[PDB]
Amino acid sequence: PYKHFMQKEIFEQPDSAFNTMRGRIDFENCVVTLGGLKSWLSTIRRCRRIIMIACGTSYHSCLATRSIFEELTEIPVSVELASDFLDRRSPVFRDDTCVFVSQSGETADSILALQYCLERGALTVGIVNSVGSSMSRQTHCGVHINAGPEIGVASTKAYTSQYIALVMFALSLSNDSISRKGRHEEIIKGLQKIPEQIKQVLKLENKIKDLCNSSQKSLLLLGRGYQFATALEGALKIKEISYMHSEGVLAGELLPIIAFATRDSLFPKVMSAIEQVTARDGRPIVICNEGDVHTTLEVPETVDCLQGLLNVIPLQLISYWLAVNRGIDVD
Amino acid sequence: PYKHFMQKEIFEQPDSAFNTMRGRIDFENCVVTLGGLKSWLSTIRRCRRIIMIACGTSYHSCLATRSIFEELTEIPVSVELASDFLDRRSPVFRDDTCVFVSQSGETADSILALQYCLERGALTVGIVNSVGSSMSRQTHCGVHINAGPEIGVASTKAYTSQYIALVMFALSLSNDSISRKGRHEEIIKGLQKIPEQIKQVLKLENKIKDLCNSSQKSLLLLGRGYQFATALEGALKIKEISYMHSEGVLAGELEDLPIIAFATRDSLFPKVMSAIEQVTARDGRPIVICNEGDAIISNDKVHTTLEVPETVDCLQGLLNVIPLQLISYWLAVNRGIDVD
Amino acid sequence: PYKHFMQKEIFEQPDSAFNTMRGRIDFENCVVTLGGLKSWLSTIRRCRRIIMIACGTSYHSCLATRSIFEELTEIPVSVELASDFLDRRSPVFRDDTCVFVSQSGETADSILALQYCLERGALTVGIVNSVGSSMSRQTHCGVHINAGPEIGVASTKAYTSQYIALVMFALSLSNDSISRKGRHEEIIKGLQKIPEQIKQVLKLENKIKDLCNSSQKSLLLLGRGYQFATALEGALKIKEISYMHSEGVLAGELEDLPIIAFATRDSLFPKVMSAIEQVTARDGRPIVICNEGDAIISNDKVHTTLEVPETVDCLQGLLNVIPLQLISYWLAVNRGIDVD
Amino acid sequence: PYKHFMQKEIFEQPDSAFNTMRGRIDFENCVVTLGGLKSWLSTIRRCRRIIMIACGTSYHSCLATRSIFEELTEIPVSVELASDFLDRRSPVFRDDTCVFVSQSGETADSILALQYCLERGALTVGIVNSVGSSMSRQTHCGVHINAGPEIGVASTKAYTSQYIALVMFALSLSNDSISRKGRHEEIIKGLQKIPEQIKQVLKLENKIKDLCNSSQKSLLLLGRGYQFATALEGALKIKEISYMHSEGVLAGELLPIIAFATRDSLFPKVMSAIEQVTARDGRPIVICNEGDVHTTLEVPETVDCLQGLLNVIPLQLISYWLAVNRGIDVD
Ligand SMILES: O=P(O)(O)OC[C@H]1O[C@H](O)[C@H](O)[C@@H](O)[C@@H]1O
Ligand SMILES: O=P(O)(O)OC[C@H]1O[C@H](O)[C@H](O)[C@@H](O)[C@@H]1O
Ligand SMILES: O=P(O)(O)OC[C@H]1O[C@H](O)[C@H](O)[C@@H](O)[C@@H]1O
Ligand SMILES: O=P(O)(O)OC[C@H]1O[C@H](O)[C@H](O)[C@@H](O)[C@@H]1O
Ligand SMILES: [Cl-]
Ligand SMILES: [Cl-]
Ligand SMILES: [Cl-]
Ligand SMILES: [Cl-]
Repeated sequence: PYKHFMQKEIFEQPDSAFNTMRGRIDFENCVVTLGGLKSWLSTIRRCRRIIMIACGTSYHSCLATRSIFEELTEIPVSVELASDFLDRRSPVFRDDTCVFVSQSGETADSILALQYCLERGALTVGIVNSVGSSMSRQTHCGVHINAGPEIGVASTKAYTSQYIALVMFALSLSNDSISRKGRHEEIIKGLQKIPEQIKQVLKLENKIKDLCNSSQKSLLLLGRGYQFATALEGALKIKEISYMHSEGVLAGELLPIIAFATRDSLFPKVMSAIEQVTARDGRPIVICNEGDVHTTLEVPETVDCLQGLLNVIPLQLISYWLAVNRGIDVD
Repeated sequence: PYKHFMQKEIFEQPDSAFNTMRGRIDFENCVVTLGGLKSWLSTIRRCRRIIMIACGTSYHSCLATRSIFEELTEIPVSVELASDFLDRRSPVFRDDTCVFVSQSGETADSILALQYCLERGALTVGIVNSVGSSMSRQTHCGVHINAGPEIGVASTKAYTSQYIALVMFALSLSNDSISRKGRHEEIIKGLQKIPEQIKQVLKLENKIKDLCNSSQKSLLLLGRGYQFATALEGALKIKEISYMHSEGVLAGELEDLPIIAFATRDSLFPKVMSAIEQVTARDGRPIVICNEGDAIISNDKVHTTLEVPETVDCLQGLLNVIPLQLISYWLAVNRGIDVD
Repeated sequence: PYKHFMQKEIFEQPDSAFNTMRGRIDFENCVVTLGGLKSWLSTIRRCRRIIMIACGTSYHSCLATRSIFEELTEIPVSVELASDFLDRRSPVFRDDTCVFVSQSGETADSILALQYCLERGALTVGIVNSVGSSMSRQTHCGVHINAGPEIGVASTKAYTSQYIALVMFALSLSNDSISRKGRHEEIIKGLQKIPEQIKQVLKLENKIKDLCNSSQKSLLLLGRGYQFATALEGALKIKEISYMHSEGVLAGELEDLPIIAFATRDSLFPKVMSAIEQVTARDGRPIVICNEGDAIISNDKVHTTLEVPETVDCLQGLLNVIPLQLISYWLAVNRGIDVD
Repeated sequence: PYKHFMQKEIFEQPDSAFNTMRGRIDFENCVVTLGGLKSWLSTIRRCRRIIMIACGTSYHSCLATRSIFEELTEIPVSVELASDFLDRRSPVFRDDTCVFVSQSGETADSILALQYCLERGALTVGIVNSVGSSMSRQTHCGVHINAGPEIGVASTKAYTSQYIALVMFALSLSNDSISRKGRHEEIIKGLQKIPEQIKQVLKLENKIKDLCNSSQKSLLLLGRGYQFATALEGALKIKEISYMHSEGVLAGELLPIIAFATRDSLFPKVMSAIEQVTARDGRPIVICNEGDVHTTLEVPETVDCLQGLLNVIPLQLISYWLAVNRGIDVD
């Protein structure tokens, strides 16, 4: 029913999303349960800093979750791209926890970093889609993102799944706080919804195809805060997928312009950023939540730290359709 | 005797830079004296981590030094964007040390963060040029890069001085390590060489002029390693000053316009090489900033080459950046635009 | 209606104790409110370690709670002697939290340490009874056990209140843990039972009197576990008040005099048992402080038995200690000595 | 030439002392080199706290060195008696380093703690006299105190050796500081001397025997600060060895009275403590350094943190001679 293995597994995303969660997340009393680390959480809760080492899309899932990780656990969280992390030979110690987010679980510069980390005493955690990958083997432990065999060039379904995992992670770390308890369920009750919210984004597919007639070599993702990671990812996409040139940037430190203005990332600074383009007159594309010279794509409103999950879909849909329109093997 | 103020203060650098070190560093016996911190140092030494909070160019000085703070001190160092950091509401604590870096001292978002960090118990440090700045009042302690009064519309000299500052900051903290004195005296000496070395790069002004006639709409700077800050820096200079578009990218990550490329020996990796290959293979001419006497392109291919002195790796950025100011200035002149 | 002030304030305890908790703890919904710390708490939570600095009896309240602070908070807790700590010049830092415990607030060595810790950047907390005390001024924050004005020559009520204090201190810090609410509500409830339970022990005054006629020159108190603070406490009471000699020892470590022995169920280990055996085997009579209804000695052997209510383990010490005050008082009376 | 295996190896102490040091300590440029941890120091220098778990004499070596350890490394150092440490079930984590000082390397409550520690994630370090003892086996690493087979009931030679090891340890941790560099050599140059300084204490042996005619069931060790550990050890001795009753206590928080008044531990508080007994009139025994109703035993003056090493010898000598005079198997 879909002409590309990239396209099916963009739509796979309602399921891939829930598979990520099934069993591990308990929605009625709110207990997330990652047996993958039942053995090491104790240690992590009490650890110096958590360092995120990842690549391509996996790097963007780290950005996208950093924010909520940190709030949820109060720990120095930081996100390092493995290629770089190596060049810089960051010092790392025994108190440190090193979380590696992989789809493949085979990425070279990751594995290198993993080794470096390992031989340097740090504790290691894999966040891997793949079964019995290298990473899987060498890590002290780590979650299996439990998505479904990814088979398109692009890390489409993988992304959102990782994102969810990463969250479930942050929750399970932080599961012994009465003060967070409120915000714990919120997110969880909201996670339950995420999968069907995914389907309702996949209806804009029609309006998105539509939008692919006025576009021409370029595109800018205009994000801030939570929806920053989404901007950069959307950017990675267009490039990686459509062999056009996108560049995600942070709203207004300052011509087809995607600008996320979902409520979770609606700053005056994003505001004036758009207001500033509307006066220039080039039609920007405004992603945001139902009921708010341009065009605007709706996305149902979720708990802000899950908001990134939805907003990225239109991004995949566009990028896919930008490569259909150019007759390119998307697989 | 220059046509713009901003052009002036670029050549102010082999001087602003000297004064930034002047009397704060001893070259005979290789120690570094930063008065302001004098009563907070051993404190900063024993601390959990360092968050550097900054804006525009100040963010980049922090990036360029980030690698080296870590190296010297082994304190975890995070570089943060003033505006952004705030939006996140990152949890901050007593054990924390928050270096605030400003040329001005009055940047709005920088301040709310200084207040924020202050509100939450953290130790606050202020690295500024400006005198009386809101910052330097409310910061627990701090330093004045002390480079002069900047009259150009963006941070040229300030960047480099800030840089220098941050580095002496990084040296101060690591002064009690015997297995470092080697690379300490490595760094401090090469520091002393900096200003004159700036001068050989300023001579490179002519070549840079002529380049601007073969460059227009958007520019790719390319960097990895130490020179990955300078990439986003030139990207910013170009972006702000010359009112073109630019973007620095991490090299070897993944039609026919300019390509600045940094192949100084601190930042030469295979991926920086491949980076070039495919560009020289798409038969397009890059501009290769790199050390005097370097066959970076099998020379049969067309490409300019800007030529820079070779210094201590973590210092190189201070040089690599000048040609990119010089570039970002003349383009703005050529484009008619008043660089003040 | 008592013959000495000190005797008075012992029976003041089921009251001084109530006031120490009074309005600072909610029994319906099991949370604990300590005003003073209110703006320093989440800070104390995220901190490296806790050094408790104290003298005489105040040192012992800190010991008795040390086990339980750790348990509740998982912050590393070190108990230190004011005088000694100073002599060592222990290195202290910003991340540090230094609980100073005083009944008086003006103990000389306690102060120099508060200054010392202050001089060196550490967070300083003041747990005192006294109002206006030098301490409570200069401490960053702190609490008043708020137990009353102590007119006896040594710390009876104060100890127990201090204790209580420290515990509520320990509860406050661990209030945000869901896997603790169980033992929290365990502790807070048993706290509410404390004062009356004091009363059953004060009834034990008669028995204690008669004991003093079968006891003289030097006394061995014996303890391990929770009750190892109470050991050195009675050792001190006896030492100071009754002007005998005493010494508490950790039980089961390795001619014919008195032996106090604590066999309450918090502090019952094999080594506490063997401890007894060999003493009951040397055919000498111990005095076994322990819970009502306990065959601690196969009863055929001669030995008194003081009888104490059974409470939450970390609280037990508050009870076990009274009989030892009662002892240390009457001996001093009998010995003629003016206990004020 | 000595009538007891306890007595020989009290005198063995010049040699046992230097054997502890040979090769590992380099006296001319001042490098202490413990290959036993060449593999873990990196980690220890950077670790949360160091916890000392020991027994009998081994506990007292920890006290005796705590002081200089802490000054030399600035780390939370703490000394826990294993029996207790267990009862209290102290929480302990991955950042933590746990140093176990054993002569035997077989002590039960130690081994237990070691296990506890281990199964709780902490890093473990043995400080063991014995070759291939249990401790030896289970530790991440640890020094071999390299004394000589101890064969008397008492931990005589063992003590001082441990003490030295413990120091060499603290040094090697702290070996990368320019500010300490001064105080580093001082101690080292002073360590060189320690062994012969030992011999000159062993001449008081004559005067000590002598002193064992006025003594009678008791004895108090009166120490403060550095010489506190020595007081408690001297106390352990008399009891353990002579089946008399000693009780080491800290100077003056207030009748044959040993009071250490070596220069390293000469406080006004020790002062008034003695001055206070001289007025009572009972002849106290004053240990101190050559040239300063009582009796007084000389002990050459060493670098204060090594001072404890000497002062303990007269203590052994007395305790030995208190058990010769009572016709007790000292072996
Ligand atoms: O997602 P992996 O398997 O860890 O690899 C990371 C990245 O590796 C490369 O950068 C690819 O271009 C991406 O598809 C991918 O995001
Ligand atoms: O923090 P400072 O000293 O005011 O300067 C840093 C930046 O401040 C602002 O954010 C400017 O827009 C930037 O162009 C500038 O580089
Ligand atoms: O610290 P505080 O409140 O003055 O009281 C503790 C001790 O202070 C002094 O050191 C007294 O000599 C002790 O007997 C007393 O117990
Ligand atoms: O010194 P070890 O072998 O670790 O055992 C510790 C102690 O064990 C017991 O307590 C002995 O009585 C002592 O001889 C010894 O000091
Ligand atoms: Cl899992
Ligand atoms: Cl300065
Ligand atoms: Cl209060
Ligand atoms: Cl060794």
